[PDB]
Amino acid sequence: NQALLRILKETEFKKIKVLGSGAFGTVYKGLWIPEGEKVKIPVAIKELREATSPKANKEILDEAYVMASVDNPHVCRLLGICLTSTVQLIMQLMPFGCLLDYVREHKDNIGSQYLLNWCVQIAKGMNYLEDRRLVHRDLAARNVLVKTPQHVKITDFGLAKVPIKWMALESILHRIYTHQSDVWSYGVTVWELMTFGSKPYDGIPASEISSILEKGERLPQPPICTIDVYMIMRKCWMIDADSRPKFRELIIEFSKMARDPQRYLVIQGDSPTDSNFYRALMDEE
Amino acid sequence: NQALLRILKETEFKKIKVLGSGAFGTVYKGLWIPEGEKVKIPVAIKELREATSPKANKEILDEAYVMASVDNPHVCRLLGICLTSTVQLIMQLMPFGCLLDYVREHKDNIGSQYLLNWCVQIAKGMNYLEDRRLVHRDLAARNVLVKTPQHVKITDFGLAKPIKWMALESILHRIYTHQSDVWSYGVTVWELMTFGSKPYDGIPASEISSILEKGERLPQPPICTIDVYMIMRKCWMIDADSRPKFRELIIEFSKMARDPQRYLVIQGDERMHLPSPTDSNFYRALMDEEDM
Ligand SMILES: */C=C\C(=O)Nc1cc(Nc2nccc(-c3c[nH]c4ccccc34)n2)c(OC)cc1N(C)CCN(C)C
Ligand SMILES: */C=C\C(=O)Nc1cc(Nc2nccc(-c3c[nH]c4ccccc34)n2)c(OC)cc1N(C)CCN(C)C
Repeated sequence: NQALLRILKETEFKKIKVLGSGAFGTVYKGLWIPEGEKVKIPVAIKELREATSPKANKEILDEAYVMASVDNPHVCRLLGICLTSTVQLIMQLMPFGCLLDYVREHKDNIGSQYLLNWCVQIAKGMNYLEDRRLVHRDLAARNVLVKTPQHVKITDFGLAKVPIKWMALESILHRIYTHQSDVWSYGVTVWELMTFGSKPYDGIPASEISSILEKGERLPQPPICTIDVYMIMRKCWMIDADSRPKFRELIIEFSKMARDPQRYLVIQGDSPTDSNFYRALMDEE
Repeated sequence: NQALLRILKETEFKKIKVLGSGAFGTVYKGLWIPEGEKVKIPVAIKELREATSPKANKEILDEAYVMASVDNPHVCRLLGICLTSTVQLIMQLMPFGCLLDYVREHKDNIGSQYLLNWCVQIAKGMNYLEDRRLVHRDLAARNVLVKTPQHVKITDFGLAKPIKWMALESILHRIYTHQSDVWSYGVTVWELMTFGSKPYDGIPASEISSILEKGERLPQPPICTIDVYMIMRKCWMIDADSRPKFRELIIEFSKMARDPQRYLVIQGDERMHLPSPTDSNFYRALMDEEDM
């Protein structure tokens, strides 16, 4: 339990290069130097934006034990924390980056097998989070990290210290966050993957998204998506939260589609060797 | 089978720094650059010193498929191969280096639990090779790599195509069996417990078979109780069938590893210790996710 979160000193790790930023702070590639050893181990470090208070630290640290306890192949685990003026969180470095940048850079030479399997894995990770009674609140393609092209993982859930175009209507109007609002964001996340990282509702300011949603408008059908896949997305954006699919169902339906991917995605152009190769070098779990 | 060995292009990996040299060539720290991606993945690359023909390459490929097939937490697997004028072999990079160098450089901070656990793991890897009917032929502390200080893996077997680590029958008649590997295992354990001392330091290699036939053996390491040295001595019996099996060495060093200060007497053993579960989880999540 308590063996899952390592407390680090300033002196045993260094930030070397900035990787990104989130609403919580900046993400760095760092190097961990085990005390008394001579190696330097790549890590990712999340520096919280504000210098935090001892009441926040006690809430942060005890919540860090929960984040350090998530045990699922498609959810990133927190590994360590360092409490300086600003709090630093240490997790595994994913050299491929987020799925959003990955799908933009491979814009039309990703096949249906990868796209559908990513949807299965994200649904698997979210369902686990639901099983642990954890609401993500910010599911998006930028918050799915690529461990290998064949293996993606959810990150950056937790902490209560806005992404309007991913949020369920009830989150926009009332700031209600449930697993069923995570389902809405999952639907948006699936659409991002199917459009290869297009910006949702391009041309509409965030301040007007709830008006168009109340009027019944939704993200359009991606060109490569059959109506089978689109109906699942549209069901994720129902106004009634309880009519939306559950993540456990999304696992099943998308697993079914992944067995005949060319039937459910019309992508123009549709080995153990390379999977075993990737697993040996990057992905032994 | 043929799916465990990736055939690489020259243009998808780069040698960046020389790590050391061996009998079959030079080993580099390198970078693997997957086609069409932007990432650079650290690897180890071994370039063969001598330049081989296409028919030599076919036999090399036949063994590279065997080397790519080893699936064990304590044996290094060949991952890929590139067929240049000199053949390049690609495997996982072990940032901690080889155990011989590690034990020399960290000798004043290595406690009994580490030494005994290394012995267990090397025997496990050798027992796997024996189960695969693969004779190592060159087991030594230099050919055991440190993935982490808690996890070592045997390397650089599968060569065929080091007098002071060899069984007598290997020196005299070039007989290599799993039981001659056991003798080399005994010498490797002696290397660890002496923190990387050179065996028979100052004795010319050509005269080693003489002293072995006359019954001389490596001395009891200062930190070893007689229990540990008796095992080493049983590894160096002239009758190969009388030496212990790797299966038995897993068991005996495991028993000792459950009470490590009873079997190794190290000055300072109490102020050193293995990592807490916290430090083990942290290590594995960052560097070592395999089963073990
Ligand atoms: C889409 C943004 C992105 O993630 N980019 C990115 C990511 C990583 N690796 C990584 N590893 C562990 C955690 C995280 C992480 C967690 N939360 C966030 C929030 C924002 C960004 C990253 C986050 N990321 C990279 O590793 C090298 C690189 C990378 N990029 C694309 C950096 C920019 N290039 C041009 C150098
Ligand atoms: C004792 C020699 C040694 O292995 N040194 C070493 C090794 C690695 N990593 C590594 N990874 C995969 C394969 C090999 C390997 C296989 N055969 C050989 C033969 C010679 C050298 C290496 C070989 N090695 C290192 O990773 C950074 C470093 C390293 N060194 C140079 C340790 C010396 N320093 C710590 C002073």
